[PDB]
Amino acid sequence: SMSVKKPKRDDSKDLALCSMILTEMETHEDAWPFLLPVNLKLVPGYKKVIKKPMDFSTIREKLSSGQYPNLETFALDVRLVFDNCETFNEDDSDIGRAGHNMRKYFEKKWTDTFK
Repeated sequence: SMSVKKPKRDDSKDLALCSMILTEMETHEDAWPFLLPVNLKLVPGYKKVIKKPMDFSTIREKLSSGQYPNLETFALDVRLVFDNCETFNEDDSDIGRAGHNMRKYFEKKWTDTFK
């Protein structure tokens, strides 16, 4: 509360560390469905169904330009990519499997880097 603060957790390396995680996600072999924004002209249903599209290139640009206020907003956008994928794709599809694999990969790197 006012004039009562928990001890200051060191967040000065968070930007660098989120960038490293994001590089690892970008270079994973199963990243290909997620590298670029879904083409809303070419994919029927996407625009109406997926209210907040998100992709790794968009996260990279937001990261690079100070548009994440803290590491939790960064994780929310990463998780959005996989939540969108599960909304639109069957589990038993190449893309659906890719999304599960990537979410797992991310969540481990997240735990190991920060928790």
